[PDB]
Amino acid sequence: VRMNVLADALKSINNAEKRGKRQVLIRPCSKVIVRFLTVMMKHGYIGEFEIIDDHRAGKIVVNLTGRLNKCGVISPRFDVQLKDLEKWQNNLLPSRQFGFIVLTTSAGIMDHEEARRKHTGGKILGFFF
Amino acid sequence: IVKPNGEKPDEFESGISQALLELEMNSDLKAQLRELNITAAKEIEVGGGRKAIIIFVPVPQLKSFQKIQVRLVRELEKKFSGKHVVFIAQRRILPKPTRKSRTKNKQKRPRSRTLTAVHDAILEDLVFPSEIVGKRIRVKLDGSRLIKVHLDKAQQNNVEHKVETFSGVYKKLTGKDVNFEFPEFQ
Amino acid sequence: PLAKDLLHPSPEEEKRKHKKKRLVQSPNSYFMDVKCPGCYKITTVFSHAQTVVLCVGCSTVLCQPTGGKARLTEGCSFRRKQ
Amino acid sequence: SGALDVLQMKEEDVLKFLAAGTHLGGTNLDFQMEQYIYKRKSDGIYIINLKRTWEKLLLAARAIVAIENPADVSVISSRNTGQRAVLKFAAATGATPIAGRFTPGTFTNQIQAAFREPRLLVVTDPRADHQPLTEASYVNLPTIALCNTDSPLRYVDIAIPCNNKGAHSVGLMWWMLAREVLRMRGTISREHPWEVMPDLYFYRDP
Amino acid sequence: GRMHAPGKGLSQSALPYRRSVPTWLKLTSDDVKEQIYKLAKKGLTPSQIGVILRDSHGVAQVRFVTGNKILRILKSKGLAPDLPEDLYHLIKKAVAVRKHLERNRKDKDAKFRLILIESRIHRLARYYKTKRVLPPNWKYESSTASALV
Amino acid sequence: MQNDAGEFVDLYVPRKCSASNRIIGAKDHASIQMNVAEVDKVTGRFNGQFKTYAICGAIRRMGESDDSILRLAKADGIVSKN
RNA sequence: ACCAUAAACGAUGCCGACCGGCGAUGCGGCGGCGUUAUUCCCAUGACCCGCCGGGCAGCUUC
RNA sequence: UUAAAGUUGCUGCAGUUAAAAAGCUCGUAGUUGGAUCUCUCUCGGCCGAAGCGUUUACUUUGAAAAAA
Repeated sequence: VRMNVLADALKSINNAEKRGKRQVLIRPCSKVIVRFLTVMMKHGYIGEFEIIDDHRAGKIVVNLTGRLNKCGVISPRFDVQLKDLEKWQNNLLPSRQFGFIVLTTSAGIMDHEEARRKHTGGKILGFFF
Repeated sequence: IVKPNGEKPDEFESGISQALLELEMNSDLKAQLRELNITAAKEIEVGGGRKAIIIFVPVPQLKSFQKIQVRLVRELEKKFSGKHVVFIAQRRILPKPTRKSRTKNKQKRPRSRTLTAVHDAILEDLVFPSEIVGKRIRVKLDGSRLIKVHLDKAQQNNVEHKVETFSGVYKKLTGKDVNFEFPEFQ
Repeated sequence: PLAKDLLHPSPEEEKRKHKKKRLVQSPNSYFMDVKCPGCYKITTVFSHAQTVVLCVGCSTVLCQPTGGKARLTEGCSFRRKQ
Repeated sequence: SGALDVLQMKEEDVLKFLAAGTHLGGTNLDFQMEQYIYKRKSDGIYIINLKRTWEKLLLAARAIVAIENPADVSVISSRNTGQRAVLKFAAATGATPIAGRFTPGTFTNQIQAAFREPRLLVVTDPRADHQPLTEASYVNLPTIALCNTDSPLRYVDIAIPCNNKGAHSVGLMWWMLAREVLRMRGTISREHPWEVMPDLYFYRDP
Repeated sequence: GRMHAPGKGLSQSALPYRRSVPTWLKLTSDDVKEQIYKLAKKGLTPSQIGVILRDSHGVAQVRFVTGNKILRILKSKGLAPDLPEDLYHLIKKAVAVRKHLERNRKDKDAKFRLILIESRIHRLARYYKTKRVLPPNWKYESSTASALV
Repeated sequence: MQNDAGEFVDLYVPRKCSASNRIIGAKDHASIQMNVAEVDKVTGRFNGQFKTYAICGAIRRMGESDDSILRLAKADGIVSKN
């Protein structure tokens, strides 16, 4: 059955960005997914999206600017201390010049560079570059 | 006619309660109007020049206003100038309980008294004679959202001119950007 | 494909899909308004009705249920509501 | 034809399209060609939208006019029903015709004297001329083609939706493309009808 | 897909978006509740009442008219069954198989279907025992199976 | 691309596909660069300008280069609406 | 009555999402010119043109 | 004995034909599980003492952690 609904959405906009498509429909929406997509959009990787209100759960139609190379989830959400952040971005990120790791911290969902700036650890959701 | 919780009326409330007891004494709606009461009133500025009145009714008396609302809005607009009147229930929003709260939180808050449920029910009754047949939320490139509300086409010419006051009202008492559309078919 | 507006399909295209695969789902049924020819009463009837509906005045059948959609009797004029 | 009153399809062009049968497609429908169909009628034959045949033709004409040396456009038909229209497109335009069998290695084998280096490729049928299509994916060569309803659109870049099975339709499409490329250049004016009758391009078999 | 069957199928209801009652419907909440009350006294299950109210009354959803469910109305009034209607129909099916099976002892493909039915009863009984609908010692047994229906 | 002093330290900046923003590589021999001519809006004759579209080889092997050229030219007003 | 074992073979765990086309077939449902049979008429059956949903398969593809 | 060994694989392997997927279904533990909800009271000097706020996990801090 469908567990880890964010792993569905990140696989859908990975597989559609490879096919050169302009829009993806991901369903069901969630508030974790919307905060993940907002982090990607504010660094230029996706572009605007529209949440479609069914009364059951959402659907999101994401626009795709072809800048995304890879969008991934990390399952399970391991606890990441702030001293452990360098090993995670050594394993996951392709360069020290670009790419992001998305953490859920207690100050919100944010990328790994902002979490250092707020001096916070948390749990890892995924990564994009 | 104006029965607040803090128990002090004001100038618009007096001028609206008088206009409502006028309908209690001349029009044929006395059987409905003698049972009801309002709770607050405001006048906000929309569109740079247009004005709008926000009647506040109690939520147990909400559906009784909605049987007679279309015969109320034009007749109130005749007594005033061109000023679109809007009826909105008076709903509490109990705050989200945290790890640092008070012991007035003894029983769990009902889901109707949440912020999402109140903002999505305020959106239901201010557009009253039409229905909401669909919502889209557009998240723009600066992180800001913009709600699009598709209204019913069967009451299009009734409230087509009101949609620039509706958005200003919902920006006033909620704080959100809303556009109102009319789809050709569902 | 590969540039298809998923937000705004055409209204003859959402009508074609399965009722849960639409952008917002919606049923294929409706409430008809069946008139009995040898009577005056007007009855509300579900279009995909199960067990057979009797007009209580004339005590006659209005629609025998079928697999998909209720089959009316011969001579019952009906209109679809809203 | 960017909503310009100079370039709209006139009455006589529609009459020639209807007389030749360039609106009637085939029986099957490719999923890439679905954008140009009005509807499938009875007797299973798809009708091609002539407003979209006219605008894809006007888009191809701009792609041919945008090449300075006019001999760098090549025009290819490997079946006999379009071999005469290719040879008269190149006499009116100035392109380089290739009729009959396309030699595998014309565009890639640089040792031979058969080696050519065009800048644009116009093709009468993407199914019959499959070999000059695949060789254009080796030498960075854009490709116009006359596509029926069952045509595959791998490596075509401007897909003119006409009928290309009947002998009148092919000749009419090549004639009208020649007239459009000559009208868009400095030569013949858009006022008077063209001197060349469109029956110089038809393939009259024995 | 299905739990005990090896199939998958997309066949279900699909509620509309609009949660309001339609304007043609003239029944209020109280007379609809009166219809539910008079229909529950013929032994009709909650799933059979909503079919009657949909087919011949125009009540598309009782939740949209009354603001409440069918089973909550019959439970607040007191007209509710002792054991729930989807667990009731599973025991009734397990009785009828065991009745047929004691005549026909060679029927292997009712003996196999009995195990699938009876394991679905224990899976459904555990849920109602966690949610405290059944008293937490109620046990389905083959001896006292036939007395419960 | 740029160092901290601001020099451009790169052999060349490669082109990007106008349909799908992919980098057209050095040995991408199926990729296209195509000029579409611009006309004067009262004679319908070739002005001298054009409009350049580049499309990578994977889009052309997909069969999607026809629709991509069409919606790129439709956004520039070269192909009219409908 | 026991025994419970096989090229027990798709030599291929189970559940879930996404990712190309094409024509058939089986079942159910929804529509649609026109043929037949029940003398007409509907209503149905046999065909024909689609659409939807699960199924058994097949062809095809940088 | 460690690296080489991504040939023990958490990072990080494999199971059609190379070693390998249970005859089939049921089913306990285990593992994993769909959306959804935006701080105050008496005293002691406008703040502290008195309560915490459902309870944890998490995260950041502090102090406590022998030397070598």
